[PDB]
Amino acid sequence: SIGILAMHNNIIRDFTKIASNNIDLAIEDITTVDHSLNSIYSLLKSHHMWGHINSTVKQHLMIIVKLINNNALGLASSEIIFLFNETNLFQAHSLKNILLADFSTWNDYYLSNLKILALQIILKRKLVDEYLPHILELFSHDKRYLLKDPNLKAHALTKIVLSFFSVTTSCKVLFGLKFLQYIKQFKLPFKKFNITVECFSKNLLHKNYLEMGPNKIYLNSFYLSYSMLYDGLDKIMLLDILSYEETTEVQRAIKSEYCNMSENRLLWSCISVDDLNVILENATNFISATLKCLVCLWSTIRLEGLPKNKDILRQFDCTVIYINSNIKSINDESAAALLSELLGVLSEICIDYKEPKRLSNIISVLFNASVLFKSHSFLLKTANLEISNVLISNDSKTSHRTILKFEKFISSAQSAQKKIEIFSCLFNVYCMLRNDTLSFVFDFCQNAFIHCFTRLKITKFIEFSNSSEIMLSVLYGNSSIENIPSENWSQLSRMIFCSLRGIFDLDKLHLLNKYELLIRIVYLLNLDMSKHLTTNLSKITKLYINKWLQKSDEKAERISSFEMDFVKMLLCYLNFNNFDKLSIELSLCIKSKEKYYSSIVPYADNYLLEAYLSLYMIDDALMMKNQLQKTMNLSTAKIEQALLHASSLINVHLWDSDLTAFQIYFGKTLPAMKPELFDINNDHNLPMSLYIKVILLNIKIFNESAKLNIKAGNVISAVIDCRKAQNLALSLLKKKNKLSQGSRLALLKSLSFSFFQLIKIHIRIGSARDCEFYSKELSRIISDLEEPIIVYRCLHFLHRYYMITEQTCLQNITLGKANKAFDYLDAEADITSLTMFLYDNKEFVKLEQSLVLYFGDQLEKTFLPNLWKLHLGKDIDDSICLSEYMPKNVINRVHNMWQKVMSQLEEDPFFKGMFESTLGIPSSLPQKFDRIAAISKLKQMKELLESLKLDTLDNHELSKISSLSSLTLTILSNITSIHNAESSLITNFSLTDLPRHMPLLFDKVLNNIDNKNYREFNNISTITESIRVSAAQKDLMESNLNINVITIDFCPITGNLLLSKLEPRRKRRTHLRLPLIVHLSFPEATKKLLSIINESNQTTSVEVTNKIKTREERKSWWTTRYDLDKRMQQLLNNIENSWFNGVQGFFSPEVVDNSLFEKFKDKFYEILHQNLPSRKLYGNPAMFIKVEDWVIELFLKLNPQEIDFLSKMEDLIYFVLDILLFHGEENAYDEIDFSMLHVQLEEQIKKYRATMTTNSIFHTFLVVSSSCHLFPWECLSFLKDLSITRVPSYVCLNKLLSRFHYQLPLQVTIEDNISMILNPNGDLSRTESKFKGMFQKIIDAKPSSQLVMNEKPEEETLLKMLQNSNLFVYIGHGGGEQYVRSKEIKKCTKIAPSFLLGCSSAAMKYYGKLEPTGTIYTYLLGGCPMVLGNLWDVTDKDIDKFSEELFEKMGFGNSLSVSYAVSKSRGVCHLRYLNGAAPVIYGLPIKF
Amino acid sequence: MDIEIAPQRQEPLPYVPEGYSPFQQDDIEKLKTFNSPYKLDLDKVDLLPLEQILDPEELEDLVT
Repeated sequence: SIGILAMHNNIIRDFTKIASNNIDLAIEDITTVDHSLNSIYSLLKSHHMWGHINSTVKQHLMIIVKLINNNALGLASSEIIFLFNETNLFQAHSLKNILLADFSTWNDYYLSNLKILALQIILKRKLVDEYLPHILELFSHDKRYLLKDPNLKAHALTKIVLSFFSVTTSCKVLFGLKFLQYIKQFKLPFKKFNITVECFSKNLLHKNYLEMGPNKIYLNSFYLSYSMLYDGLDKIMLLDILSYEETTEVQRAIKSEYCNMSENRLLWSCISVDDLNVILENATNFISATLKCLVCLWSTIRLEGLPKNKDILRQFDCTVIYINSNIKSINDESAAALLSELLGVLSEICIDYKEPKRLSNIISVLFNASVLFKSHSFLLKTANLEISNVLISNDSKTSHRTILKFEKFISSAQSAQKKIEIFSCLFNVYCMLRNDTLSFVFDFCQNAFIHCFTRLKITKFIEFSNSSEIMLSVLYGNSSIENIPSENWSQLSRMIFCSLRGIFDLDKLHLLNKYELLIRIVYLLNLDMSKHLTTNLSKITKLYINKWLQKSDEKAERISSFEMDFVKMLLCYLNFNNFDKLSIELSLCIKSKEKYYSSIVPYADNYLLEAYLSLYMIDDALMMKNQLQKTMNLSTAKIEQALLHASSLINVHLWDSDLTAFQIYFGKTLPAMKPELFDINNDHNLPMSLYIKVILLNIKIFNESAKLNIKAGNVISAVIDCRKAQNLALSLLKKKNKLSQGSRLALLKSLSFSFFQLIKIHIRIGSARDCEFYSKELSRIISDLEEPIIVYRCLHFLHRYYMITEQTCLQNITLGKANKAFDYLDAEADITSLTMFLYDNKEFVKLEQSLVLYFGDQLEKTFLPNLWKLHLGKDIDDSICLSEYMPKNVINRVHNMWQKVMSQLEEDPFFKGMFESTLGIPSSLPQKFDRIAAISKLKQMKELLESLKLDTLDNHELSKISSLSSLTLTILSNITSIHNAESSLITNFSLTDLPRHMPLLFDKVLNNIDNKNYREFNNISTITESIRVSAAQKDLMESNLNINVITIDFCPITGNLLLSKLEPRRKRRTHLRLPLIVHLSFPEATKKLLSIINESNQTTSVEVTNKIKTREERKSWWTTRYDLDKRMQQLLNNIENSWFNGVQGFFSPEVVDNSLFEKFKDKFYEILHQNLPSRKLYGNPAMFIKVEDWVIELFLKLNPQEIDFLSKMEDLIYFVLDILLFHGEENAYDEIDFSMLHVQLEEQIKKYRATMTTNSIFHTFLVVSSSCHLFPWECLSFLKDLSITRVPSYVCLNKLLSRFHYQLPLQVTIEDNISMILNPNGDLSRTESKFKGMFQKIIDAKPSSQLVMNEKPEEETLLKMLQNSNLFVYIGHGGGEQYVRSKEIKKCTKIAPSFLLGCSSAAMKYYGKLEPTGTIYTYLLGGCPMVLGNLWDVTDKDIDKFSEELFEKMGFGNSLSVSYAVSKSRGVCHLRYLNGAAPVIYGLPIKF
Repeated sequence: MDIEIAPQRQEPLPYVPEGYSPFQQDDIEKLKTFNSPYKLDLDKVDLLPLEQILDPEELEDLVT
């Protein structure tokens, strides 16, 4: 485009040089030059390079003058017109139009000199006489047409005036009046003419020289400008030119209409100054002819060059007010013609007197006339008059008001085409006023787009006339029209066009070259975002900072809105991708360049605050909050700046995790000061962009309200908040709107945060059911999403989740997915994501290494390195720890303390052997490691465990804390005699029950909460449940029921089997720990059991039983099931002989005879006295450690007639020998006569077994923990013949008993209201056949009873069955969960006793460290007092044998209870373990 | 010997937390669609009120 300009400059230099040499050749070839002049005039105007327009005019003016010097005056004239029309809005037909051309910034530098050139040609062609009335008009208002140029060629202008006086045949007096004026006004010598100046004055008062003809009108205007300069001197008076009778009679004619009607003037010329006042006033007193006279008056006022006067301006207002007052009274079109005539001459006056505000009035009258007349002709005159003001006024600020003015114009046009016609008057290059800034171009085009262009309603591309390239790019950049030929424009122009839109399909002489860097980083930024990448985000940010933003004062220019919206988007995108280091640098830089970027500082402060918070720079973040909170107020701020200030204060770390303080501010304070930040219904009807930003604010608040609630023990309200946040997010999306990039990014972060928080809340309470739901929901959204930082963050979160729920297959997959997702983001700029990546891949040293590289010498001001220590398990100094992360710190401290203590104890062989020994807590009556040291370190450990708040623990951690609390008490009570021995075991008993109670409690509460809580923009405490759980135990102990309540649990820490007994009748509490490691651990037994169940289950499936047909494959089926049935018997036998050998007596229902026991206790201590080395050689009997009675009783409950009697008794010996050992009584086994022990004990036991009274407990309640559920405990030999039912907690049990006045076994009537479902899917024909008879016989003789057979039951059918029955049996698959949702059963308060016969009806699906769930717990939460189900899948023939014997043995006389009946019915099955061990009972034992 | 049978495995009625409403594909579509940030925010006629208050050498010098 320069070689283009250099090409045409070459042509111009050829012409202007050779034309002067040979004038003949160049004249005929002037067409080539007019081409080149126009060619560059177009380019320079199109690229907004105004500065080169000036240098072109100079070469163009030089061509004109060389045409004059060679007397090619014809060409020279049309060159003056050529120059003018190429560089002005207004056009010219003749040199007349040049001479009366107003001054504008477009012709400021040549207009006067061009005019002098015009007068030179008029002179040289002798056309003065014809141009006379235009030249007289010119100098009459010289103050307007010529005397505005400060560098006006004075000597050249006056010399022209003198030469015109020389050749004129008329008005020779007027040309002399001006000549004498220009000589004195511009100090000049008169010696440019030998005759004196005084004689020159008198020489003009001749008869032929004062002759002006019809141009006597201008006489007054010349005399005024002459005499006003020459006051008090040799002044040529008025009475020298005009006689008395012609000046005096003027005044006298006025005193006695009175205007020349045919000449548009007043009757008199050269009217006096004060005599005009009586003329003006006389006209104010006043159909359509009256307008004609108003013309003649003001027409003369122009012709008389009288300076601006108040009397004139006062009548001016009266005139125009009268005009507007009676526009409607004009009906005909002749009177309309006069209106346009008067409003035309009135506007001319304003420009003379420089009255811009009075001109505005005339524009309004033209507009009103246009509307009333419905005349487009008037409306075009109105628009053009406003644009004339724009050029003449020369203000960029006024240009904003004129756009709003033009908005009213376009709306008034009488058609669609007329509207576009009016617009093109505004959208015009010469409205730029030679402004070379990007800010003005954008301000003008976007304003014209909002206010004007949208009123045009066009759907095709219109290349608006006489508009620049840059203007079209910016204007159509904001449009939505599809086919725009952008490829015609410059690349810089196209680059702005592309950035302005969402599409990216990609000269030294250009305005945009001044902004090349800025334009292309905006393009690159928007390019990345559209690809959902950040490949250049880092580079362009540093580039914008160093090579543009820092050169702010150097460039010294007002910042465009193009750059503003880019900054707002860059800060946003950097924030969205966690480029927090760059965010800080950028934000601090902008805040430093306040001089220019002050209007954008509220954005820089928002994203700087969120930056510090993202890097956990709380010290800086807190300083920023207190500054912001006190500087700016909300009552006067705009909603946008208010939203931004409030949105930055939502983070938890800014409130010290103080929920009440947070709630006060966003709940009471903020809504009181700025309510429309909470108007989610848009009652005040905000713009759709702001409304969404408001909805986004409330989403962000609810999400943060959840974090505080859950970190304050308000799980319920935390859930409600997360649900509110997601409901708003839904209503936001369904708003019919094209979601802006800014709000899309914001919503993406909020929505994922919402899912993250929801899952974390349900992890804390251990609900695997809900976690699994939200996990899949989240996992689904990620799939289609493409935002790398969102995808990676979520994949990383899911990976953590799958580790918790121990779903190893999904765990491996998501780890790979997250790793691959991490390549798609900048590891150098994103430290928060980097550490997460290094954490997942076990690179811990690199994790803390990359932290110190990132922060450097800023590491002192960030909690992030300490935060990762907490994540790694470390505990940190209390004084340096963030108050919010204090709970995690304490927990880590507890586990770290325990690890160090247990480590130092296990290196002493005394305690090493103690952790590998069976231990009881009420066991006795009250290198080398020091004893008092050990006691001390354990009493400290105990007091620390009692110090922590229980409402800050997830249920799995509370589980660890409880089993760690018990282990400490156990070890301590074996080493010494602690303070408050019994009360410690009572609380510790109810401590271990909380992790059993809370998950079941949350499950019940969460399913019954009202749905209206989620759509309006109940809470439980661990404290009140702590009371409940310790009172539930106190009530059981005081019921004095003759039962045993034995819990079976597993310890995660030690791997020990944990048994605890409760004896309401004996008022005794006992607990023991069993080191399990013929040898298999608890997990190894689980893996072996699950392996059998899974194989036996898939043999049961119809998928397999269908495909078997041959007799030979019937054998393969039975042989496999035969084997599985043996594999389990042997498994239960290993468990039977390894885990419980010698302590089985712990489960014995037998209660000892009190009179006999005291006798045995004498003999027992006798035997120990005689055979134990320590009791034979040291101290005296009164110093012997006494063993508790329940331990002594374990011997009496042995059976000498059993085959492995000695094995069991021997283990009890060790147990007693260990009780004594740990309390400090050493007994070398080498020195113990086990012969005597064996014989003397066996003898005394037999003597008891032959004289004992056979009384025993009534029932045994197994409190089986959820991790021990899958084991068929009731099929162990010592539990086989017992009356047993399972129970999930002390609270659940105590409720069930309290509900029925503590009467066992529960009596339930059978004479009415019994429900039964048989073969609901018709897949059990053989089963249906056996029971079809008895069931229908019952409902025949049972009132209000019902049966559903071979029929899929509706949900609301069995929902009233369960709630309105005395008995509910069901024979099908599962517990009928395919016919009723979990929700509705859990919504009940009372449910009939249920017999859930059928496959896996008591089975549960396990989810790692989260609580498992099954339909067994669903029924219990519904109010069911007794539910019977199968632990796995069973086959029909065996289970129906069982079902039959079950019903018969129960009486469905002295029939059996449900407990005995089941235990006495297991033997009917052919597979006594694969089928017989499957049924189980939860709840209270019942009898019909 | 004849083989014992087992009932057909049924799908339990789907669990959804109370009042929860999943995001449909129309909603996910709006979540992953890039729109230009510079995209701008989306008739009775009244009258307008009035306010109150030379030789060849001097030719070259003329353009040079």
